[PDB]
Amino acid sequence: MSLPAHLQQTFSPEEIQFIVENEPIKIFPRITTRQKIRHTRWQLITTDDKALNNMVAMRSTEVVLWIALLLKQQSKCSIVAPQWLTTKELDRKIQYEKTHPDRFSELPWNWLVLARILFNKAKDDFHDPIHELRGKIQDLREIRQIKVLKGLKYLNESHLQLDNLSLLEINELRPFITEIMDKLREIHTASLT
Amino acid sequence: KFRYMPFSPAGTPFGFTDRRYLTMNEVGYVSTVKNSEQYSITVSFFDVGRFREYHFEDLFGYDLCFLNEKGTLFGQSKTGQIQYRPHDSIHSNWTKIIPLQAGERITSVAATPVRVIVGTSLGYFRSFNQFGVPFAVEKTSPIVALTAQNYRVFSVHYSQFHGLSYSLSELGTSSKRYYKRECPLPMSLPNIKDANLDYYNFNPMGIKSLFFSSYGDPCIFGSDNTLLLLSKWRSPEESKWLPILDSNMEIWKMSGGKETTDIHVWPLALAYDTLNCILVKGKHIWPEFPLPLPSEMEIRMPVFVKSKLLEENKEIQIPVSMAAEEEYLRSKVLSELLTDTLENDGEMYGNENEVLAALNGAYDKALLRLFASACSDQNVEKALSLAHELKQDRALTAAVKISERAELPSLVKKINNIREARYE
Amino acid sequence: NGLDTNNLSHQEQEYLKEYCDLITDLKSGDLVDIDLSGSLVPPSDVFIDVRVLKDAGEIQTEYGVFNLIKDSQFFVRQSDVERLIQQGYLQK
Amino acid sequence: NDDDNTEIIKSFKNFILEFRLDSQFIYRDQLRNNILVKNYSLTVNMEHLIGYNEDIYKKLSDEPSDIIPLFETAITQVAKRISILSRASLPTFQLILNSNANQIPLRDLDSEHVSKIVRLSGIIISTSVLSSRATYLSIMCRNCRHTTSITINNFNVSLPRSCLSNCGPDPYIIIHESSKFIDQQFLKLQ
Amino acid sequence: ELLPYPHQLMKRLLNRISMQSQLIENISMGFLDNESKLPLLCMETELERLKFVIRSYIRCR
Amino acid sequence: MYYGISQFSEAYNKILRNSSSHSSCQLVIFVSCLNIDALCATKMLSLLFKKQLVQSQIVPIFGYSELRRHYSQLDDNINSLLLVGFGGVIDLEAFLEIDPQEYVIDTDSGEQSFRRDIYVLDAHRPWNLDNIFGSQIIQCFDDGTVDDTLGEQKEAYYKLLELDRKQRKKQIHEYEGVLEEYYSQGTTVVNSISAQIYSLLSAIGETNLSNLWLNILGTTSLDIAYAQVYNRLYPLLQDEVKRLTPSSRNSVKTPDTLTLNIQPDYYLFLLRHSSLYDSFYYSNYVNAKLSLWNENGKKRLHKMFARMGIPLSTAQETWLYMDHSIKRELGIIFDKNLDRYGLQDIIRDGFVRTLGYRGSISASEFVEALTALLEVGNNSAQKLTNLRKRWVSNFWLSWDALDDRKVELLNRGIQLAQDLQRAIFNTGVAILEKKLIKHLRIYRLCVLQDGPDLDLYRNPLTLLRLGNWLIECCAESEDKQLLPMVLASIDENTDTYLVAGLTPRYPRGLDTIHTKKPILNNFSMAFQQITAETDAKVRIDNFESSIIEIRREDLSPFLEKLTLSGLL
Ligand SMILES: [Zn+2]
Repeated sequence: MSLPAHLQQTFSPEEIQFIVENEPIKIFPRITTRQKIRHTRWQLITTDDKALNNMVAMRSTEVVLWIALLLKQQSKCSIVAPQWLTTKELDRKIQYEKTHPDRFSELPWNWLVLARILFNKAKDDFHDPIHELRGKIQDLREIRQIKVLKGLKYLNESHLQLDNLSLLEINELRPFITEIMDKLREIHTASLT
Repeated sequence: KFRYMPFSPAGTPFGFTDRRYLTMNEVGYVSTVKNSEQYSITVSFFDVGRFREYHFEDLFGYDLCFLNEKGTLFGQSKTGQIQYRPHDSIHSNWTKIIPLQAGERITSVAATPVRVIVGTSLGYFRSFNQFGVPFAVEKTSPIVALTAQNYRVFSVHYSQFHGLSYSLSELGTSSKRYYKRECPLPMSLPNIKDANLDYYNFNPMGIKSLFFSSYGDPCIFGSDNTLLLLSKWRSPEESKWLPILDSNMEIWKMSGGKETTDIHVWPLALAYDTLNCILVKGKHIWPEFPLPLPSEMEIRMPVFVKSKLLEENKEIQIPVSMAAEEEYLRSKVLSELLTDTLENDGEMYGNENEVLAALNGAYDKALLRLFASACSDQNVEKALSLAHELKQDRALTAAVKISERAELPSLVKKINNIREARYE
Repeated sequence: NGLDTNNLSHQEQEYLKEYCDLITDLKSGDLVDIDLSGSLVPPSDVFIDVRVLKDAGEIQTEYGVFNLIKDSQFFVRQSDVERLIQQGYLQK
Repeated sequence: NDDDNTEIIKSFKNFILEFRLDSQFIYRDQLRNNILVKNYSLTVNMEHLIGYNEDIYKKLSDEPSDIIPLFETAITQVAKRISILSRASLPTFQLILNSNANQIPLRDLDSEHVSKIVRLSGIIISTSVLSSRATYLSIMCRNCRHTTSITINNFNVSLPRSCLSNCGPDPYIIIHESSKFIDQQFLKLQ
Repeated sequence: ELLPYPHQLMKRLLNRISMQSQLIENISMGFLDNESKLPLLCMETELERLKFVIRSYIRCR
Repeated sequence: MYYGISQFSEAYNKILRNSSSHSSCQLVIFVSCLNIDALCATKMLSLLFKKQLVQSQIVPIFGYSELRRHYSQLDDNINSLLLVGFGGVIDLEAFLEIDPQEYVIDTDSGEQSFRRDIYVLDAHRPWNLDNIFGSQIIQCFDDGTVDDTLGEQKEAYYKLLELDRKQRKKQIHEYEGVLEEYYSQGTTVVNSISAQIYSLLSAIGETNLSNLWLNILGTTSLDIAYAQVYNRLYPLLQDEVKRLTPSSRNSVKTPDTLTLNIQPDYYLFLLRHSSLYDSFYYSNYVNAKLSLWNENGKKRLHKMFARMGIPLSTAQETWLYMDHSIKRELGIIFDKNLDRYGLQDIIRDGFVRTLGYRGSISASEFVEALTALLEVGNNSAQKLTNLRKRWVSNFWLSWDALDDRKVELLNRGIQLAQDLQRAIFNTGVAILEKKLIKHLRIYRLCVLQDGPDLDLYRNPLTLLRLGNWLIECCAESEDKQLLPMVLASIDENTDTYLVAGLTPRYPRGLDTIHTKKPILNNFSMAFQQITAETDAKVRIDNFESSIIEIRREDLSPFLEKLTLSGLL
């Protein structure tokens, strides 16, 4: 069959990765492609090409994440840390979480995956002590998982409202939640005449 | 009394460490490290594509370094040794020692793609060629800094008696032109903490750095931490320094109104409309060997009353009127300089024409916000003056429409007369 | 197959043969540009270093040739050698 | 004194919450999982503790009897912090160790090893049956009726003889109902 | 359920993919004949990713 | 001369200009396995090319014949060949029988060019003058040795080549004698190939902490044999360490915190990963000083530990589990009484990598573990092929070990090193008690026929380890003059003795007027001359010519010619 079973009703972490890389990101080029008014060109299709042919050294700009990672694999690019990825921001989110146990924080839908990617291949850029950032991310993960369990306590046929749950967590919990809801609905419907 | 010390743009002292940045700029940064007497000089280029990193050990202990795409100008003040190292490497690192009289200490070194410049504590300006062939020696007011961008050389002539002075000149391959000569430089010297003094020991003048603009307008950042740009530098008659940033105010702004201290903008180079500089959030105003990622901040006309913002806040809120005025002034000055450069030096990138067009648009629309503000005040005369400055007649249609929406028939009539006059 | 017959019933064997024919029909023609039989794993890595798990001699490539020599390592773009990896010749 | 004990507890808490290899807080995750299966107990590798900071390991070796309870208290606090939302109970956690260092033959053991963390091996000859050990006690004072309790550890105490709010030589008594106990086996090794 | 196959989208995408691959081959021929390959690598990866997405969708349906 | 140090960057740029094409890989890197520094150099080059994103291939090799056959199967598409630690002295053009005309293309014009490019990094010393001068397809990254020592050799070579009769004789014989004098001299590695590659990276500005660590490892591995080279290079590596050292000092230890700091690297064995007692018990220098091989040496070792005031029990405890007090005061302990026992030379400051909380490792211990992994990582011609296949697998295993992620492999290598070291020690003590060493007056022959450890000794590096330990003990033994040392090991499966010719060496600490002179190794030349004279089957294919094989019955006749040989 054209699709493996494990892919039948969800996305593996790799697909989540890919969809994340589809996003853009601040970067500081170490090259100046922009040709002076006084040559190989990108000419992409799925993303912008205007910026790429206008790279200027040490000039912030946006590029799709995967291109940024490709360059970062080379010494020719530097990945700018997203603002939300900052000790101040993480601490604020943690405090909000503790303040509102019922609700989740408004982290970027792709915060976990993005943080992991940057940590793996962008340790240099991170201004703050990388270890502290990893620890705070882990703490956020723990808190969100606890709140996930608390919400699960109230699993019901009618509906669910995850709100600010991150995409990675959503993919993680998709099978269990969906199946449980399906069985509960089946039971209740069977009860219906 | 004042002490004359070697200086390089955006340089950093050794401090307690054994390694310091000899200098840094858009092209790159060169940092040296003590190594068993012999010093290890490392030359780092920002643009990896343009050039290649290389590190050499300096027995002379050169403290003065100048960086430019063509090469580097390493020199030791106490010895008078000056060594040039062409980046291309096609040509050997020609080297020579200048005549240093008793107490004559090299204040700074300037590199020109064709000529070479050396400044001394005694003000003995010295000119050598790209291969080191001497050109001439001149006595002038002691030069503390020797910024040199392309063929434009900007020098800071200071003396205990002549005071603060600067000379702007573009030697060029020929037709050497002196835009200004030791004119008084309107900058504020530091007040006379331990790190601050040590930097002053490492930088008596307190110049955070010195460089030209992206397009090549002279840029200065004194201990006041205010970036001053010489508006109309190409024309001495209208030449004037304009404070395009007051780093302290901007930091207090982005800090959420908080009076942060550790933050220290380390001026690196001024991009157009944006300053490339490192925010050293530490006791040492200068950065550390593991140089962090340079930060970019847009220029800001300093017209924010901190009291107004504090009253608003009690994330900083800015009145739409005071904001609009600031954007008005910023766009005005930016368009001025942009047009000057475009007509005087063309454009290295064609986008500048469209940038200036959009800037004129933003200028007119800022006049329009302030026009609406005046109309709400019923100051139809002030609003009329505002519309008078309006550059675009289509924006003038917008303005007359605003006056109609502001219920100012006298205003509307005035702006209609303005429509006709501009049509004339 | 797109890339134990005894266990299969002759009807099952015929059906499997027909299914292979159908798949090759699909990948041939419109949509040929993409290789439906290709891996469903996203191509995260542009370049991958590979050690030949089993020596099989030199092999051809669109613009090159790979010499498969036991305990020899290659640094080549993943896409080019993905089929060989699926064939088990190449490691990592 | 109590400040130094709190400092040691904080150090162990930091070790648990910070000790990371590659990109995984192995001990944080292990604790979270063990809680998730209600197995309120943690296993720690000695080498890891040394790597985090030799000082804590050495202090543990010096006075295991007292250091270990503090470490278990730290484990309990970390478990509460990671498993129960703050400003929104768990039992004392068992701490498990693995030195993997040089062994000491059973015969060689002597006074020298007293109170020292020993590492050895053998064959278990027999196993006793589990008995009760009072982790926590509920205590009534016999005459003035003053309530109280004791939290005892299985290392290195007796019912207080003083009234603490003459009342008597040992007016305190155990209330088995409110008290809490654990299991304790006895094994013999050759 | 199976969603209505957005014919036009895939038609245009496949046309773009075909022409992109062809012009990439042209650049390859030129290389065989600045010369920085970084944009070439970006092309190769972009085509790989797009083809992967299309293949995933096709196999799923 | 052919490619001097200054022009390494230019040669690298040429290599790029030739083989740089994403379309296909035109760069092949032949590497001779069984050489730590060679492996480090190859890894450094691999990383460099990875940065340059130039597709290439790695070819482990064990013997010259293997290299020949591999070149035979080469494809014309490949234009760049990198030879790591092999071929420097041989006439590769002759050995590979490369015809310039076969590869000549685009010669024009006073210019020349060829379709392929053979780059050689084999820094032994006796450079093949034809390779240096005669060949152009051959490229040799020379350390300047030619331009500093072979200038007269260059003149003589160019004169002889120029000659194409009393005057003819009066010149040709002197030039031939000059060339022969440059020949007939034993091989002796000149400098770390890793050092050359690190210098090249510095030229390309690619230097980073990892590259410096790799160079350190290569040089440290080279140390044991050519200690003088390690001494010469040590200041440079220390300089680079300081250069790349971060500004932050005493930064709080964190998992991400990684440092490469210089501090006392006591000249012992697996100190950090073995009990102090064991480390001393197997430190070649220690045994040589105290003759630990004899039981009286063990008694003296106990006496020394008592003098240290260290409980022996503690000395046998795992190093990671030492008491903090001893673990820190060991510096003073060594400062005291080391001279009393004459072991003061053990004290040595050296590079010591560390990372996060996982622990620390000395470059010496790291290279030791790497060698152990290289050695024990896992129809007669087929048997030899399978053995060399195991060696190649160990080579790739060490390559993997180089990565930090695979700390498990490094630990496995550490345990293997411990086991091999103890086995070597036991075999050496048994040999010395057996008095198998025979004073032949041309060498101290010691043939091996005992079963145990013989299987291990089939590996050339294992035999080298045993012989190195023996040579340490002998050199420390002042009674023994620096006689050439001969080792042979019969392989029952092949019924061949693994003959190894091991040069002598002045005491490690020895650094007087003598010891300065390098005792070149004529074992290889003597073996080759005897083999040519005789017909006893042997295998000079091994890149390390000093190591050769011979039939169980061809040994003693070959040994008889060897003692008869005057070349030694
Ligand atoms: Zn009482």
